[PDB]
Amino acid sequence: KETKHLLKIKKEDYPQIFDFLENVPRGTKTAHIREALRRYIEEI
Amino acid sequence: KETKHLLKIKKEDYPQIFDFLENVPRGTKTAHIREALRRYIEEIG
Amino acid sequence: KETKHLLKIKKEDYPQIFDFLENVPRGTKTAHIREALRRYIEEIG
Amino acid sequence: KETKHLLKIKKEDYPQIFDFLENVPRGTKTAHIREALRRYIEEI
DNA sequence: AGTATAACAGTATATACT
DNA sequence: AGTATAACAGTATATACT
Repeated sequence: KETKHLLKIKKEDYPQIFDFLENVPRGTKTAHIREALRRYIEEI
Repeated sequence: KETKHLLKIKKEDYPQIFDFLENVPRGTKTAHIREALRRYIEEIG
Repeated sequence: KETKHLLKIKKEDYPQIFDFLENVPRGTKTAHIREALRRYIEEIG
Repeated sequence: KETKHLLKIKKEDYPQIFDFLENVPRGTKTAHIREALRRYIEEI
């Protein structure tokens, strides 16, 4: 299976996370989100 | 502004992540990921 | 069906609860309370 | 100050929590929610 | 696979009766 | 104070280009 999910982050609501996603080299985005999750999980 | 990005996590390749998103309380997916990144980010630079 | 109930927690009477709800991630209030009760409930009967 | 919040629980989505709120004697509802929170908090 | 874009409960408030 | 009721991002999907 697969879990699809559309995430939206907002300019004024969360700037830094916004800037982050917007400058990550295209082709690595999912990789990160995935990583950020990988840790966020153990780190729980 | 808004960044839209749809991600797909495949059951097989990364079970734990899949399993996670798939079983988080209703209406927490965006919150969680949003949290995960927040922490990830500064953890880096 | 649906149960609607609006609660009000006063800063003074129960600071900690107030402070909590007031600083939980966006779109998690219903989830959290929903969680709190879930646990509360069976903890009882 | 005060924090107001309208919570809605659904029949088919979460039955037990639904039944609970629906049978608690009227005048004690907030008291509980508040209690459930009181613990949910320390218990964190 | 990663990415770019394109229709149906929480959140916030308010009035009013016990 | 507790309670009863009354308008504006997440969630889910899909198509399509690299």
